[PDB]
Amino acid sequence: RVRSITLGNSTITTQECANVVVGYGVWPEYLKTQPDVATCRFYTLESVQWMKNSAGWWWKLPDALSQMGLFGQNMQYHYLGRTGYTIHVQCNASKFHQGCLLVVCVPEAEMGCSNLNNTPEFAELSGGDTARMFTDTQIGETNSKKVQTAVWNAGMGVGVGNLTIYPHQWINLRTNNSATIVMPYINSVPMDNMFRHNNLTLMIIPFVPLNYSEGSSPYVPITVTIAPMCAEYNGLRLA
Amino acid sequence: SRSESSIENFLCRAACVYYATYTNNSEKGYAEWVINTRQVAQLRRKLELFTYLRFDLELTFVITSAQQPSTATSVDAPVQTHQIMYVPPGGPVPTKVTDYAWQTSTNPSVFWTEGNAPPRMSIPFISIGNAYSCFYDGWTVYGINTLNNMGTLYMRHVNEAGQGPIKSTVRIYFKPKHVKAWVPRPPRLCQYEKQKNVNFTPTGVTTTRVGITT
Amino acid sequence: SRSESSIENFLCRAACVYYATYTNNSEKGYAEWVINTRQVAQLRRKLELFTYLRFDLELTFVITSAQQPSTATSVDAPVQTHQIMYVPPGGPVPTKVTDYAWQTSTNPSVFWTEGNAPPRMSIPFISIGNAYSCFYDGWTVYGINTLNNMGTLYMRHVNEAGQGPIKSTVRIYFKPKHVKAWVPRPPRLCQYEKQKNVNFTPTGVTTTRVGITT
Amino acid sequence: GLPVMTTPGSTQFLTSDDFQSPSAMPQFDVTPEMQIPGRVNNLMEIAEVDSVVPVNNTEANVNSLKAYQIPVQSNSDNGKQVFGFPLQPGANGVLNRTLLGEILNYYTHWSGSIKLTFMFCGSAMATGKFLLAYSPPGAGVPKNRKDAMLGTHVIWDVGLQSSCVLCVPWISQTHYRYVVEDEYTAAGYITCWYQTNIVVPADVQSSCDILCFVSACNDFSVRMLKDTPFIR
Amino acid sequence: GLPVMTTPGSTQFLTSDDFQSPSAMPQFDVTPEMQIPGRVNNLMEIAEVDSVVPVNNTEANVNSLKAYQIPVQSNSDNGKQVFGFPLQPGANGVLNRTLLGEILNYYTHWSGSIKLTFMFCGSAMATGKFLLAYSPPGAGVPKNRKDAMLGTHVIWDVGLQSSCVLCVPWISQTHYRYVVEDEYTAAGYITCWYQTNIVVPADVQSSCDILCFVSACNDFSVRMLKDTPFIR
Amino acid sequence: GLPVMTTPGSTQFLTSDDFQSPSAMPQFDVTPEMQIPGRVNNLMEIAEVDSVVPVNNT
Repeated sequence: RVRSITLGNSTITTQECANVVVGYGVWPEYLKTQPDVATCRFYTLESVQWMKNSAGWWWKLPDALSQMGLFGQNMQYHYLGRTGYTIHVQCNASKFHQGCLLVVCVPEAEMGCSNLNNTPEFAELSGGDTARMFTDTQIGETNSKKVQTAVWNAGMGVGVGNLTIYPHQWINLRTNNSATIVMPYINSVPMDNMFRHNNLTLMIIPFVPLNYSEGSSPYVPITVTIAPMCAEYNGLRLA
Repeated sequence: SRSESSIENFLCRAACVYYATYTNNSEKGYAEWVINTRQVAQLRRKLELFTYLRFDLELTFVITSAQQPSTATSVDAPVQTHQIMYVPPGGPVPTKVTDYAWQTSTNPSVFWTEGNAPPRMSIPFISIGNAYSCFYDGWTVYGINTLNNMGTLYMRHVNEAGQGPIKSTVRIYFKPKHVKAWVPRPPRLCQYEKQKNVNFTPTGVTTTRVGITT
Repeated sequence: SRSESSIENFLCRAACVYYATYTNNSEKGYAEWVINTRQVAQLRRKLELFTYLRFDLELTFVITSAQQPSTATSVDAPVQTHQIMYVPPGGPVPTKVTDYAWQTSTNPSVFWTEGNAPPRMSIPFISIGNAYSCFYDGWTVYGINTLNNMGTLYMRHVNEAGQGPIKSTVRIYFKPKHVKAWVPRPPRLCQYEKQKNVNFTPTGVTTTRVGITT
Repeated sequence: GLPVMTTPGSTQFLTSDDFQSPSAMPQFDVTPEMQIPGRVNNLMEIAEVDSVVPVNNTEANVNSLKAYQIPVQSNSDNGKQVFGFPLQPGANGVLNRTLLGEILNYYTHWSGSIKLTFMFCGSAMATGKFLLAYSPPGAGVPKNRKDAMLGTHVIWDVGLQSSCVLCVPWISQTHYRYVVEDEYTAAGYITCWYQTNIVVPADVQSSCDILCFVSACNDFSVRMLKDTPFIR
Repeated sequence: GLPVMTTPGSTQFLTSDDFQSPSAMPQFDVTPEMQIPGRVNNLMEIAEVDSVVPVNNTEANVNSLKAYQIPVQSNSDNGKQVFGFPLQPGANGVLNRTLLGEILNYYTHWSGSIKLTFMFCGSAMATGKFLLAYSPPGAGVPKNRKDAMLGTHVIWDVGLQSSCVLCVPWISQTHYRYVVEDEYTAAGYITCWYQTNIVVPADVQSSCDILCFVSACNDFSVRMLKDTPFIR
Repeated sequence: GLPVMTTPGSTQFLTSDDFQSPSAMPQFDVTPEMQIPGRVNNLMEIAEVDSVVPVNNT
């Protein structure tokens, strides 16, 4: 069965019996100053092409929606804000395609730099709506301000197989093709500046590479849909 | 049961985090340490299993002295008294043994004389934020989060120099108390390279055997 | 809440107000300090936010010694004992290390030997008036108000001089307790010029920018 | 005797300790306390008292009463800015040495709202309109009367009212307390513009002056007492 | 004063002591605690989270994602072993750096059961049968599909199920807790065999991959915290 | 603080003393005790067991 979900002036369709992973057992809620409900619309980013040699993709959350409608408008307008997210990841593949994906949302995914003495620049840390790709090779140290994008360390100097500690969902093409992660607001402060701090990082890493026989489509599109939940910002009026 | 695997029993252990020396005839004979949890790799890794932490600080100081060479016919130095000053974040900081900062009333200080039980002071959670952050994906410089400032410690001889120099060494013992942790994270796998950042050099996922089958 | 901005939390802080040295082979080797709150500018300014104050006194003494040069083949001085005498207003005052004033029974004194916890004594509100005055617009000399006399402190070595001189330094720590304040006053703006009077040299109201508009 | 054990820190002198101490003068008997008017229980009572803001720093004015005088006069063209200063109570310069600023500079963290009062001190026959605009932190200062009006603002008619009171909002990084001192951080500004010229009858001076007052309005609080930077 | 006696160890500093200590900053007032999602009360909550097992160590693979991929393909002759590793969570190499292994390597004694999950990541049209065999400690590893079948085993049909979950039993020398590290001791093994070949239709790849996951299943516990051997 | 006085023998180590001592391994959690047969509560239980007397020393 297919379930159609409409949010604002946007609507998407999902398999009725799809499993949703709630981040830490906590749904997005309001801070127990000024909320916005016109932002509650699905934002379908550009689809990426999963290939045989694909190493992975990642998107920093606040930044990914920085050039999308009122949410971006609110980001430049207000100085402070806080919000949760609902992330939909969908793959369009046939039964003749095989592969396994890890879809994980990492809070405060601070990333290292190829040069041990420096830190990565903003461009390399985030591409906004554009996706950032991991690399199956090791970035050389000569490079001065790029992210060490070796997949098996996930750019954080940890075991990539241990990323399952963070809210995640597996996409096994033979079994399922969609993932839904509900991420609450997680921070050490009640509100924060959205332009200088990326609270969340969504990662999609192929643990089992995509495989197919000659004649089948040589790619599998992956579509990311993000819907901000319970967004609210600081007031701008007097007392 | 698993009482020993709780957060409190996992992190509430004293550890020597810093070690320094200072003599009493140099004008610069004072030891300083900015309080940070990244000094010791073992403690850093244990704290970096989580993203946000909230704890109190218990500090114990082990101070010992040693007689330095002199030419005095006879040396009969009295018992030595040491001053340990805690400078809260934003407080004045000394640059010499004789400096006003040593007398700031808002900089709590402990005066301790040798031969007694080692001095001990406790600092509470002093962040304007609601928790300390071991990881920060943003800019203030990438991933600094100045909301983690915990203050600085300073140490100096109180006694004036006698007929011979005295060199003292201080061992700072660090113990988180009433710890609360949030958002588990994967254990650090690559070796730590810098104390200030998370930079790493790519390494293998695990140790290797000959073949997949025994 | 604002618990830290209360009068008690604002003024009840220990501070080093006086520092002096005295040797044990001079006849004049004794330290004296008339108890007054105008010695330290930082404490003076904090107390001068009000006109009338009422508080108790807690004094902690940090005494350390240093060996002075000698010609004795061998120096083996025993542990040193110090006498700290508080002279109430109107009490006899010493002029030498050997003086009757040191033995006055109505002058409370503390005998303390080195190596132990520092000595501590407390003096209550000892004014014939109902409160201390930080400002007095009148004559007794303009603006003295002899009703603010708080006594004097004296310090000397108890041990006789051995085979080598010993020089000791005393740090007096001052802490108002159970403070009550009346009649708020504007914070001091000009730099303090004299300890005895309020004299000042005219200065600007604040720091200056280029123009009224950003 | 009873068995005891001394823990670490037994003979130490911690300057922030709170222990019973022996009385040097037991049996003294103190003068009973009288009822003196003006008892102070908290420094924040001092912080909530209005004080005159030296808006006109203008170093030729800091050594005079002109530091508090904001000049207002009839200008040929309209829409000029009357004044403007950042809303940094404790670091800027205009609010540094006021009653609120002095108390704040004794602490490292502070919270609450700022109450600004403007008093027109021209003749009773002078009339005009002023636009008082508040720029939230992050947003830049207005460059025109139009931009000021499009934001948060109040139209002040001196012909009807001699005083206007604004309570600027807290608005901080969900920090509850924020640093008294700051570093190239979003500040927030207040500015004033000529909505109209000053209309005056014959034999009445067109040039007038405005006085600004500041005080803590909402639940103000401070934390982490420190040394004031104004003493040597 | 009251007569007291100091017992041995009165002025000593024992690094594991638990004594009241004086506060350096009394009267500070701390920022109230907020509700942050993901509160952790015990490391065993981390130990019970499934993580990917690098079964294919194969040093040409430890620096890639192939370390987690168990190759499966259509072989001419049947009954070959797919994989196999000792069940030593904390010493071997395959389970050393997993979430379970990292927690275990912080302690000297541990107890409980191991939950192993295997996920088939081939095409939806691929069919076949796998024999997953568990060898108890002491008993040797099977050398054939027949020997594996005669022991404790589960027949796994990928055509019907994509995942299989096994909870290996504790079984220890009535010790309740046993050493995390070990020395030439009965280990216990898990192994996989081709019950049938992988049957595939036309235009479908026969070569597939299997993923293995590990986690603590039954009442897991640890004892005697120590230093992890993975830091320098 | 509370006034106290140290009596003679305050810092001494008497080998027969019975005082509380700090635990070097607090939070260890010991292996629970099992029922082992042959529990001994007094040496006199051993003393009351018959044993063969070497009468013929020789």
